[PDB]
Amino acid sequence: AKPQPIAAANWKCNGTTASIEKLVQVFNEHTISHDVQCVVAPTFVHIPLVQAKLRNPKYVISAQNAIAKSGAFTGEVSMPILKDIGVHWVILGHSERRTYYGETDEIVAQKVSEACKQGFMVIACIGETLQQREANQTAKVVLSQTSAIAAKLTKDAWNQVVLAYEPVWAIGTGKVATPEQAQEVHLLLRKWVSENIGTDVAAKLRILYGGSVNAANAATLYAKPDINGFLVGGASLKPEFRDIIDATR
Amino acid sequence: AKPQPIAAANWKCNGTTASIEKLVQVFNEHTISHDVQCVVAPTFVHIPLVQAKLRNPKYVISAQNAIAKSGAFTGEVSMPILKDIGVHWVILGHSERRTYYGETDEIVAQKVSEACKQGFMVIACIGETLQQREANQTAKVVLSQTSAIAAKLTKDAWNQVVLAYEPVWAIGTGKVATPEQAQEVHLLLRKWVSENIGTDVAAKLRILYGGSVNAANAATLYAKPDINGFLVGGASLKPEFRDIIDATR
Ligand SMILES: *CC(=O)COP(=O)(O)O
Ligand SMILES: *CC(=O)COP(=O)(O)O
Repeated sequence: AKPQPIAAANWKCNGTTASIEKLVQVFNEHTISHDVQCVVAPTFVHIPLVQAKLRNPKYVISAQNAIAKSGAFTGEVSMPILKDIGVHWVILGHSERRTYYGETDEIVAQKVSEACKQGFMVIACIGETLQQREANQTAKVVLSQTSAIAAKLTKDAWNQVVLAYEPVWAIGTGKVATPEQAQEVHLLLRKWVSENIGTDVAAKLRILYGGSVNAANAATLYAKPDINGFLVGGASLKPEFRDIIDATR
Repeated sequence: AKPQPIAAANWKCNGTTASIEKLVQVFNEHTISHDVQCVVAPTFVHIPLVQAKLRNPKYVISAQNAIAKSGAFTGEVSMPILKDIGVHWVILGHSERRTYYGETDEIVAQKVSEACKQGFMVIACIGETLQQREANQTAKVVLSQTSAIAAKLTKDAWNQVVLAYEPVWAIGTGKVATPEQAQEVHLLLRKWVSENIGTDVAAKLRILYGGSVNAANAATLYAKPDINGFLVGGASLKPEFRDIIDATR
């Protein structure tokens, strides 16, 4: 049987106090009656507002990024700082960060390791580019990204790890991976985890799909045996995030 | 006569809710009786706490960094987002950001321009490295950084601009620039602004010194004719920030 599903909202760099208050009320009023971990990741400056207004018992609050240690890092937010204000989830290795803000496989793996050490639940993002997929390098790429992370983790740290398979070509492009495309990658990821980390770890591991998930395509994606939920960008800013949660029933 | 001084606290990536509540109480209880703009720049996640607790009428709250536009920028905080939550000051071009997070002269100038367009007061950071100073390139460097910013600004936008001369070698090193060293650079900066932007702009422009400022060295720095206050790192996390404010009397 599948482990507990996750429906995660990456709001990215979006929102006003008014829009967030309205959307959070929508999320609060949506009564969820199955076992699912909902996650909302607002911008750093919006974290306290969401903490103050979000009351739905199925939800936790996540950061969109973090650095490992406090200190002389102007503009950045550290893991101890998040922990202190009551945020113990974090998204790491998200694609535009990897691509434009210099987060290499090594850097992402290090961040994931430090977050686990500091008691975070981590949504670690992996995924191939359009060119990588065309060159039939999808498996090589996601396994390389996963193994980099794994190399810095103890077996027991995996209880805190959630993988998000998010092909770069599906992010905000209106071109969702098909259920067959997504399942194929989830299956190979779980096999690798089973063989390299443990059969027990593999059985409990949530592997989420991300990239153009919406209310209409979510259920058929979730029907696949190795998809454990979603990392949602655009649609998570809208009332249809309710439908995506319910698609994990 | 000197324009209104500024005493600005860059807390960098530091603080807990408990430490911030204590330090803000210290700042609140310190009664300031001269004309000065105090500025506190906490981490993004701490902005609402500081907004809720800081009451000293001489203070405004600043962001430590921002990007210009909202959108698909995981982990980042935009200028419209800050404006909406009531933050209309921002520090830009701070040294570790220039050096490690890829913020070139062009990128910093663009950020400053967008912040001004969005109605921000901007503390724009400039300054030479140790090697640059040894090679007698200080003037060339700070003028190049300043001119890059100036090229993207209308004359009227300068009413929103505060320059912070912050030599890289003086940041957190316990090696403050001497009053003579700082004044020499402030004088040449103001001359450039006078000649290139306008005599009126130059007279009103706040040029702050940053780099190992503390309670003991602040007054003698402020005594120099072209120093208009301070951008303070380490000492701004301590009760002695009160003394630094009072050193602008
Ligand atoms: C995971 C992610 O970045 C999704 O973005 P979307 O707008 O394609 O859902
Ligand atoms: C401006 C700045 O980064 C100062 O740091 P400090 O700890 O040297 O004051």
